[PDB]
Amino acid sequence: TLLNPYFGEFGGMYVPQILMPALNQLEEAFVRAQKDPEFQAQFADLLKNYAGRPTALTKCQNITAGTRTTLYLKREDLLHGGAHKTNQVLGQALLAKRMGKSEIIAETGAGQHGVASALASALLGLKCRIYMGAKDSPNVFRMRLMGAEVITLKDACNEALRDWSGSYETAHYMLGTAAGPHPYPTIVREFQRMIGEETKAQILDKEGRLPDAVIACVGGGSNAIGMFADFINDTSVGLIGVEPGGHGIETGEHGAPLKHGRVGIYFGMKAPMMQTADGQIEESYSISAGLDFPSVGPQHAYLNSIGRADYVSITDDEALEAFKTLCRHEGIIPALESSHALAHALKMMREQPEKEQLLVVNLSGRGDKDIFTVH
Amino acid sequence: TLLNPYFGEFGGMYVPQILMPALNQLEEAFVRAQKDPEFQAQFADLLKNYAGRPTALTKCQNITAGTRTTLYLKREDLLHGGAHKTNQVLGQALLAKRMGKSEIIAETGAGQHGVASALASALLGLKCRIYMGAKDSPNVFRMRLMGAEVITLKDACNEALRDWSGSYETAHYMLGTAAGPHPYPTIVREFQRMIGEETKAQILDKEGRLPDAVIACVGGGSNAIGMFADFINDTSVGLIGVEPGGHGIETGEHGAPLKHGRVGIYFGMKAPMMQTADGQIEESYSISAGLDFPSVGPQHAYLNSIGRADYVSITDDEALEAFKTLCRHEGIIPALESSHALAHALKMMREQPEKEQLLVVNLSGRGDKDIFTVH
Amino acid sequence: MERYENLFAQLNDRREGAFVPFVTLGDPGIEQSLKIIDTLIDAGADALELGVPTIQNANLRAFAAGVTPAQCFEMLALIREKHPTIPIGLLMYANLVFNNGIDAFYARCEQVGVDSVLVADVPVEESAPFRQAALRHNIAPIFICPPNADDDLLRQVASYGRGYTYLLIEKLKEYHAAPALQGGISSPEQVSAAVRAGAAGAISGSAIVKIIEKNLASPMLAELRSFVSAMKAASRA
Amino acid sequence: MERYENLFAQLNDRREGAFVPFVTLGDPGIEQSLKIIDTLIDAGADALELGVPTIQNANLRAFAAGVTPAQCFEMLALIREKHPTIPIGLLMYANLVFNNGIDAFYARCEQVGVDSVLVADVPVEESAPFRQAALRHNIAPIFICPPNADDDLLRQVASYGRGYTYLLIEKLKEYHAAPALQGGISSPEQVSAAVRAGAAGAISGSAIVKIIEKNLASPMLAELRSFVSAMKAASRA
Ligand SMILES: *Cc1c(COP(=O)(O)O)cnc(C)c1O
Ligand SMILES: *Cc1c(COP(=O)(O)O)cnc(C)c1O
Ligand code: NA
Ligand code: NA
Repeated sequence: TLLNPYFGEFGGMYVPQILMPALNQLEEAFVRAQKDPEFQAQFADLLKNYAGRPTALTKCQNITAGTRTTLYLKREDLLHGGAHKTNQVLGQALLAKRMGKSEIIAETGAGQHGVASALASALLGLKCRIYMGAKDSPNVFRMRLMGAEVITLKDACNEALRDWSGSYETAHYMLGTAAGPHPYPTIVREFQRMIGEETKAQILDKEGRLPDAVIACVGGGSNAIGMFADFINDTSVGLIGVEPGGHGIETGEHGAPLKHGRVGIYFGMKAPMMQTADGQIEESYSISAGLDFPSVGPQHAYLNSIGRADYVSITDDEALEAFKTLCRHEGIIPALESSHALAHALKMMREQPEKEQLLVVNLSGRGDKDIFTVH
Repeated sequence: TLLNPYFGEFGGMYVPQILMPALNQLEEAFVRAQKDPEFQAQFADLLKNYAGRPTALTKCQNITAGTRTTLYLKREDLLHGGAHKTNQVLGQALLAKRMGKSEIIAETGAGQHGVASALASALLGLKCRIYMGAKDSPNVFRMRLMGAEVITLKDACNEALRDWSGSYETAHYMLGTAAGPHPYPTIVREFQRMIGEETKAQILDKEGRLPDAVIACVGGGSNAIGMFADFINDTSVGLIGVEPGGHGIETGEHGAPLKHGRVGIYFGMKAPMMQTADGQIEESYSISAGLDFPSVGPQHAYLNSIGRADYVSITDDEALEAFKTLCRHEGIIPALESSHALAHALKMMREQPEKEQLLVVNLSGRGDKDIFTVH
Repeated sequence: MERYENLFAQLNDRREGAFVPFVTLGDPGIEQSLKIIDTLIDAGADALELGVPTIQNANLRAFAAGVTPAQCFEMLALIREKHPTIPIGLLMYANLVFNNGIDAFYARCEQVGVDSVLVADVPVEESAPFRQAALRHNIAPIFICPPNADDDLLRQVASYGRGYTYLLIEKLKEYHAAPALQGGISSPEQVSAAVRAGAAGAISGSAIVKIIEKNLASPMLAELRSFVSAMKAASRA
Repeated sequence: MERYENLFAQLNDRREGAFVPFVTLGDPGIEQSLKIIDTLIDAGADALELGVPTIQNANLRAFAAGVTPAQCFEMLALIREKHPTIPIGLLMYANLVFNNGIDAFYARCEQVGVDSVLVADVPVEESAPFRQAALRHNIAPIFICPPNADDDLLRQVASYGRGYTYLLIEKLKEYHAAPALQGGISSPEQVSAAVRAGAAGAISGSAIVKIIEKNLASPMLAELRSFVSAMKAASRA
């Protein structure tokens, strides 16, 4: 391969031989695009005039009141689609095109991805077929409406992989997060790296100083790593990832394999996972289905291994509260998934009010979708 | 008064004497703020880092394919709240503050405004009470959640006016559109004028030439006039307003008083209205409740009188189609209200494909709210 | 217009205040209202305050009684037919008087026997068209003078007004404003309270409308008889 | 490992191809599977292809039969207990063999009597750990050789592989790759088709699994008896 399919001991390409050529072709197509000023130009242009980039950096001044910590917010919810997802999905599509693809393959549980793919497909004109199980509504319609072809997850991931296996010549696979087999993990990060880059330049302007720490929820790690990336080299600023603790780690009904899983081999990669005592892959509970990935990004497992990044957790109630709080004090409705992250920042300041800290959480999306449930 | 409460023969301050001092105070507070570089600074700043401004100008390239007309789109849906409303609501709030107000009064039918007010109230910390009737859901919760105090329209407008009448000393009234009595019509335009200003600069960049025409739907005229304003002096570019034709003008079940109403006196203003043969105010049908205002902006009635602006109409089916079309060809879901406007542009090009025209419609909002119905 | 003048004449020659009871036209329905007014009148009422479709419920009530803007002018004539002296006031909103021409309306008013008209939504700052058209057809344009009043507002209502002022009492007099009429009167105490206060009389708004809705199923009149009688007696001196 | 060698010896001394039928371990449940294999074996089967929990339904079936990774190794030993010669192949996924140590797994394999193991998700590019650990414990690491094969891929599977190649036939031989075994075989025609094609034999995947699910309520064996018998006869020569 051209790139390093491994982040420490996490990563690899654990997929049937049949899919290796597909993957090899993809890394070649990516390494090429990566250096093409044109590809960049379009992607950048598309991000700009269609998606909405750059995203604003709102500075919360009400919730922090009473404490000595300033909370900045990265408005990934002010982006077309209302979620960071509709970001890398474009670059992948552009990639699919550069490769000569005429169709897109994807899957989803809630539909958040099924939409991004659909919306990205429609604009770029690509035949897109999404895979959904029983969790299958407002998006099924949303997806179909957008031309998409609606057809657990680990299972839904197989069907997808199966399909692609025999068709990759024309159809391309759109991984939903920064997980899966190489070079996906590396691809989705690059197509989500502007988030941190913008965050850096922005904060540098508003406070001529880098943040103390940057919090970001983690379902697969795509949004998290998107924010982290450009700050890795900046040792001063800390990186905090937040996994869904569900009803509580000590209850077993949670979703934080990164810190309570156990490295295994599935999803074409080698990283921490939610599995039984003898190797059976399991689920990951959380109020926000947008965070039900029973695994995590290999670069996240590695970043935490060398202690470069700290990963904490947050239960349902914690997020549910941080959710209502944002509404009432900032007039912003965050995604139950995004809450988790913001919910940790609150605790961070609440526990040490006299503590002077300038942190910024990543708001990966709006909460309009979780309004029904949170209700 | 300091300003001109009249646009030709349309306008005025037809409200009980009791409310005159309130109005007089408001115009004074506005004329003052208008020239305060600070007030501007904040408003601008708030618009920027909180709401999302500037809004992108997406250039549709798929729907126009097959014809000689380029369709540009003003992404008012990429704004916090997913509608142009969450724009003037801020400046009004800032105004309320500058005046010393601690509470906000408002009303709504669907809730679109009730939210903007709520969201604007919360951020600026103002006690807000919205008035709703029976049409009263996802927003009632959305509103309450945001601290708002949930309590027809012409009727709902009275209750509101009644309240304010005896309390204006502390509470301020937040008109929902560019209608009502002076200086509201003039106020809401100024707090919605950046839309066109941005549109001008943007198009001037993308095509170093002003648009041929600018389409915008009209429920009250706030979004329309927001887009029109900065182009009025530009005689070359045409201004097209689109009122909801409902089931069809010839059916009586429509909502276009501007061109099929009859000047009357209500809502504290003198302009076209939906009334019976002997003066009784009526309703205005349309699939999009966000366009059920039985009247219109006096400056719109005047602009059309001197023939400066052209106003057309569009039925439900027309919008319903222009709706699904945007989804499938641009991956964008527009508001059923915004459809109407875009639905006219389509017809404009469909009828004369060989016709070379560069027009831009105003997308006042996302369609996520109308997804249930359109379904 | 001169009707009010007359009323404030004999009323003074008796050192007593005026008691004008308000009510919605054709509220209960039509024949009942035509009666309520009859009673209100012989009950003691000096003037009249008829509104065209609590007060809210009054409208809702009337409405559900098929009361078109034409059905009232019928009553207005009928009423005037039996009572040529009692002054009649009309409460309206711009659109109604604006609907089919401003003058046409006022002209129709002089035709039925209306004396004064007050447009609830027409401030002194936008009454010109209504003022002139009213004067032209010999109709007293009544303007409301609220609490948050001014000096200029006080001067405007005293100059533009006529028939009577809808309520200071010293300045309104100093300015020469038509006999001010105070209008939260529900008890005889307030009636005499105003008279002594300086007001040429008082008006009982919804106050009487209630008595009509608290007996909707019991054609009430006796209650109006007394209620008014009382109120009236309180004005005497 | 040497078990396969032996099989491909007597098999050649009879100028006949090998017929390895695949099936899910403890599919129907446990005792039934322990039987199906018994039959498959005496029916004619030369080798064996046992997968650990159409094929999908096979898993779903077994699962609902309480078949833990420990319950199979029990069967693997039992089976081997009665059949010391027939080679046994295992179909697994990285995580399972990785779970409780890679070596530990392979070591347990040599302990039960397994001959070859193929990890469906372990490409030649990430098999080192699995390859060595397999060889170390005398286990033939079977690698799949698909259609979109290469020259290097052909060279890699011929060098790293052992026991037999999971299927060109000329290059695989030129490279010295363990006897290639072709595996879409459902009719005796394809069986003999492969033999003649150059393949040392064929494998009937789900092909046989169906016969097991199309009689789920009728303990079927007779169908497997014949189905296999046929398939086998087709390989003879
Ligand atoms: C999809 C989604 C996530 C989960 O994404 P990662 O791949 O874990 O970054 C988090 N927040 C929102 C709003 C999402 O839509
Ligand atoms: C509220 C709304 C409108 C109607 O607003 P005007 O005052 O008529 O501009 C139109 N489109 C959207 C998306 C709206 O939210
Ligand atoms: Na996860
Ligand atoms: Na309208």
